[PDB]
Amino acid sequence: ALTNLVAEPFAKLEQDFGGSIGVYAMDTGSGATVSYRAEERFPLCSSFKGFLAAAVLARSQQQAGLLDTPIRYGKNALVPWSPISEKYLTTGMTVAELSAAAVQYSDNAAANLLLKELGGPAGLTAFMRSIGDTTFRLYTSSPRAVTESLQKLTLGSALAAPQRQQFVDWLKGNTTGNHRIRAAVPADWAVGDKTGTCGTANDYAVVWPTGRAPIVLAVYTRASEAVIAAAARLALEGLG
Repeated sequence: ALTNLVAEPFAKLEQDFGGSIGVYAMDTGSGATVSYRAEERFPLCSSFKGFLAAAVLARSQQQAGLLDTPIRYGKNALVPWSPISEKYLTTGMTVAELSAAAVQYSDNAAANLLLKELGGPAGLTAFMRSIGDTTFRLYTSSPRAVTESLQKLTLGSALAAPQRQQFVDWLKGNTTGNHRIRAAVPADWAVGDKTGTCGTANDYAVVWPTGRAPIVLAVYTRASEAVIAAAARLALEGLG
């Protein structure tokens, strides 16, 4: 149990960038929890878009045909960061494609649309309460709560086999988070992550070591990409 001697280098890291750093990790094959400020309030930034597609995936189970439903655009929902939204403007875009755009590219326009067809911002709160997350609020959560929530959706039995593995394949394809937890792992390890761009940043991921049990973790900061990567290495090695 190296969880007592990891608090020293973590405090070294968070005192070299100014603000605070919250980190939680969990071992599926044992249960080792490397915790450090993992139960503090941390801004979610653009990381809610990972759970937004998860709520959308849960809707499509008892609402067949939901993901192939397309949406047309105008301009009352067009906002900055529109990599795939404005690229497929008048051609429309399905809900499934709308979710793959908001996760794998942090599309701020596609996230606004999926929020509407969920009941608004509180619609995402209802989904997180439905699985067990009691720390989710309007957007704050603890690095531990982000870990258990992501654990249930991608690994645990919370999303059905089609929608669960679809969620995993949606995180595996995320592009904005290579300079963070993706860089802090052996390249041969499969990784699926979601980032948060606000300065203050964060990243939660699931790591698949070659022939070993997978690991869920969350690194949250507030004042920075190499800082999250470094904090990831600390939590990964900290699991004795």
